[PDB]
Amino acid sequence: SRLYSLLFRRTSTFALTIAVGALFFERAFDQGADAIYEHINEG
Amino acid sequence: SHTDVKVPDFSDYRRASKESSEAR
Amino acid sequence: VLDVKRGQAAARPLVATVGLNVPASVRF
Amino acid sequence: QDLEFTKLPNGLVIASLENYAPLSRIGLFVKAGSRYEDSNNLGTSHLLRLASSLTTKGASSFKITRGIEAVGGKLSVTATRENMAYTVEGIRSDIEILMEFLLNVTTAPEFRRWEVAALRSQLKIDKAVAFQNSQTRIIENLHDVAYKNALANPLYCPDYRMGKITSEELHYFVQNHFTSARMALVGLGVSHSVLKQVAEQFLNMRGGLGLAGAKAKYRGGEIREQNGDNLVHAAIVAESAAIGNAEANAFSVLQHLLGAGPHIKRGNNTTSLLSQSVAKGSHQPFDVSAFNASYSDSGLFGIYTISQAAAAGEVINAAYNQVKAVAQGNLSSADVQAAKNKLKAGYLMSVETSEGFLSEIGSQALAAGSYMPPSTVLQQIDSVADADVVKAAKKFVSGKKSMAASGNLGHTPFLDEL
Amino acid sequence: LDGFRKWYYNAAGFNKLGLMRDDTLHETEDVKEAIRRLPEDLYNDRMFRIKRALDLTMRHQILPKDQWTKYEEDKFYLEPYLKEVIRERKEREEWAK
Amino acid sequence: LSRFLGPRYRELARNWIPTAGMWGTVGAVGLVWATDWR
Amino acid sequence: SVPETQVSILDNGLRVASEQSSHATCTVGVWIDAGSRYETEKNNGAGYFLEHLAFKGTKNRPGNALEKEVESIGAHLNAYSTREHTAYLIKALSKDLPKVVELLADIVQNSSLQIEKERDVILREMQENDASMQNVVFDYLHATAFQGTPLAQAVEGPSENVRRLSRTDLTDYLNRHYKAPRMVLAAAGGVEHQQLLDLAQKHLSSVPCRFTGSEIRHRDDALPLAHVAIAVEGPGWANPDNVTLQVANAIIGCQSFQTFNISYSDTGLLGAHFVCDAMSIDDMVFFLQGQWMRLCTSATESEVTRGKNILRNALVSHLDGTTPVCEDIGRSLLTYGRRIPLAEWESRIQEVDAQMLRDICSKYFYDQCPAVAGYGPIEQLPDYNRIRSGMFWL
Repeated sequence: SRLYSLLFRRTSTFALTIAVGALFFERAFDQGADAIYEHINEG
Repeated sequence: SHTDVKVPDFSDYRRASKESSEAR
Repeated sequence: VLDVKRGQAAARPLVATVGLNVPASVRF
Repeated sequence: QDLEFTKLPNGLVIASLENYAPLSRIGLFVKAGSRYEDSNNLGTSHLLRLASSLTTKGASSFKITRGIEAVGGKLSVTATRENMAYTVEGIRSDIEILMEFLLNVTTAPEFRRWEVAALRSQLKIDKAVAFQNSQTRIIENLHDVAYKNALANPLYCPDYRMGKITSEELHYFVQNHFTSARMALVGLGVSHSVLKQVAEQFLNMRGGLGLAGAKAKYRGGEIREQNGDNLVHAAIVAESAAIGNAEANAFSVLQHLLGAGPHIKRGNNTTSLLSQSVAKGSHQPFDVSAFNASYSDSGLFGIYTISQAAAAGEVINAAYNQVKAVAQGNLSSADVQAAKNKLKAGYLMSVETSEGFLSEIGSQALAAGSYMPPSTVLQQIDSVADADVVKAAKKFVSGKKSMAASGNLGHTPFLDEL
Repeated sequence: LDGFRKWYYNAAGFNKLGLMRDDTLHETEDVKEAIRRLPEDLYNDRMFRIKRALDLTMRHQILPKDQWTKYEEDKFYLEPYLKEVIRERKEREEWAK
Repeated sequence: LSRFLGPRYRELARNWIPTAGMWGTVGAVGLVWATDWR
Repeated sequence: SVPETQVSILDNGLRVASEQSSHATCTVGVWIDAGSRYETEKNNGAGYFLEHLAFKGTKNRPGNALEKEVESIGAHLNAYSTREHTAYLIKALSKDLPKVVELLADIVQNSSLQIEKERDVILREMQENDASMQNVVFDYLHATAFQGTPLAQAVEGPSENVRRLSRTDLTDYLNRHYKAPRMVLAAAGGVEHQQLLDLAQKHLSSVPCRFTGSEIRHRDDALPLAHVAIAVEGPGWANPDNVTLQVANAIIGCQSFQTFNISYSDTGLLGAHFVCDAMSIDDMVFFLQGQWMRLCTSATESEVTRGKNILRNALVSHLDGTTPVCEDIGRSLLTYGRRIPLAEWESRIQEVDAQMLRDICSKYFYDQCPAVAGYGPIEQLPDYNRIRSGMFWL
């Protein structure tokens, strides 16, 4: 419940959480996928 | 009039308390 | 439609009433 | 403390209680009702009542509205045909600027043509909404079908006169009917001293007496209105006593003997001789009461009935027959004592509120220039005696009647049949 | 300076088309309000003059010189009213802040 | 601009300031993730 | 300078509250903590029905006898029922307290239950109670906001129950919800507290609600005007923030755009009711939502002041008269358990500033899901997503 009251209730903060999250999510997604591709293709 | 019937039940819809609203 | 609409029978003279305040009506 | 009514030489009378109550109220009472109008200014009064917010020669409409609102004060302009009063209510600290606003409004309207123009659409509404309760239409039609010139003028503006009332006319009324000698400033919540010190400035200006008070002449007659309502409304009145006579007290005792409103919610108002005389013969829903409206030169007293169209006839007849019984001496002393108790309790509960107390003092001022302590009245109402009541009755049962009817009037009788 | 004013007046030449000064004030909201309040007579007159100018402008012609509204003749009708409207906006603004 | 000069007007802004910074801030961080500046 | 509102209690538990004033008449009433909230859908019109039957017949007085007497004394007899409280009060010359109190005693106990006729009366009026569009809107703003609870059901009840009610049922409601500890004898005006306490000793000595963000839309296009009410959950009766919410209502004050803060026992409805031509309903709604939002993020000390002052001139007092005051004494003893004086109200008003007003407004109005009730030509009234999205700003 705290999160809603803190980062998801004020639209400005909603955007902030979205943008920040997206900033981190991507690199990771790329890494994970890339890694998987690599494990999947060992050569 | 306007009081003959009551709001139909939404129990199969309604979830299962401001305490929860914040989470919901 | 008498703008915003609302039986007791009048037994006394009428007295209009209007002014700055939003309410305005007549009483017997 | 007590009001102290003092007539400033300008003619204005000042009076205050300074109850030191939280929200003091101050009201100017000026004899300026439709009565004081005439045939070619029909409507001036109505607009004047709705135009308490036009720029005053001293303040902008904007400030007026905002200022009063800010302090939480309230300016209201009541108005009867016999008179009219502007009233301001508010904190003791903000009543200085409240008196500034109220005295600017009463003594200096700019009546700007553009402004007055903007109001005529607001005028249609008032005259319109006030007519929701059929009673309004009736009492109006009644005072009209009954009188010839003065008290026949309506409280609300006629339909043709909307779009025709001009600023000039309004200004004319004030300078004519709104003069000092015809006004009085009573204030609850203020120092009698200052009232004199804020009226000696603006009110004493219009020193003259003002346009003559057109006398009122009775005409009799009947005006009906077939409009297909579910209930038939019918008022049958005759000429009665005026303000300032003991026969007016007799007529007030007579309406409280005949029935002047229910005291119990959902009661049948058992005692009302009228209600009893109708209910012994008719099982339909009904509402029968006694109507009394007395002004300083003339009065109207009669019966008011609401009933199903079908029974409308004999119910009216039954009510009329009951008054004829009172005209024949068929009354008991306990009934008159109960009527006196009802009348005096109604007077005390009317003056128990602050705005009703301020209105009463105001009315007394304009009417007799003097304050009559609630106590004094009690003994005068007591003065009315049984025979006196009977007398007023015979006046009604004999004097030419005036009848205003509305509804499905296929079974509503006429005056020559009534 | 006043003579210069008259010169500018002629140069402005709004007199030529047959219009008074208040005639040319751009109809800013404020101007709009004042125009509305104008007693009808003036309003209708204003319209006539304005329309005439339009017609004259269309034909690329100017009224007879004599008919030109003389500087002296020019009077300010809208202005008296406009002043109030402006003051009104002003009053509202500070009660606003 | 004359009208903007007001104490309340000022109060409103002061109350509005934090929110303004936030959106700009989000936009700022957004630009970063948007371009990965180099 | 200021009345005392001296209040005491008795054996039964009935409280006897009074606020002497120099006015001459008095308003003596009995309040009872019994409304439609205490009814269990099998007796949904018992309180209303009782009132209709009450005031008419009793043990010491037959039929009109009480009505007949109060007229004889010259007093006005009134009664009303809400979802939580029932009141029977008499306005009468102070000297008549002796009978204004004995009469009230009969009305609360020893009452005699006509039932047939009152049933017809209630039923028929209800058949026409539909004319009071506003009441309709407000009795659905209640149904759709408090679905499944005893706060959804109306004071009058459904015609069904009205027809199906019997003396014994009534007797039960009477014998169940008319207990002495849940009763206040309130007096205002020219009364002495010791005399009123002696009269109460002589006579009368014998005596999870939930808000559901929802929507009800009654579309009937033949009506000329549309009435729409939008509310959120009010804090309650005892919640302190009620006062900062009243100031917020005083800031707000299309057409007939009233504002309400209806309070029940730890719940309530806080919102606005407006009547407009259909074509403008959406614009009104947009307007209104913007305003609530204005207070939530952009208040101004000036306007707060405007609001504090209007609230200051609303407080009820001896000036307002006996009844208004009694009524306040009865509700204050039933809800708060004490009569809050006007000085405490002034202190709670003057402690309100702009920052705590926008904090409390963000607490309640901002983002909570509203209850919407519309009646009339309400096609252009926006559905729940648009109103819910208008309950916040991006």
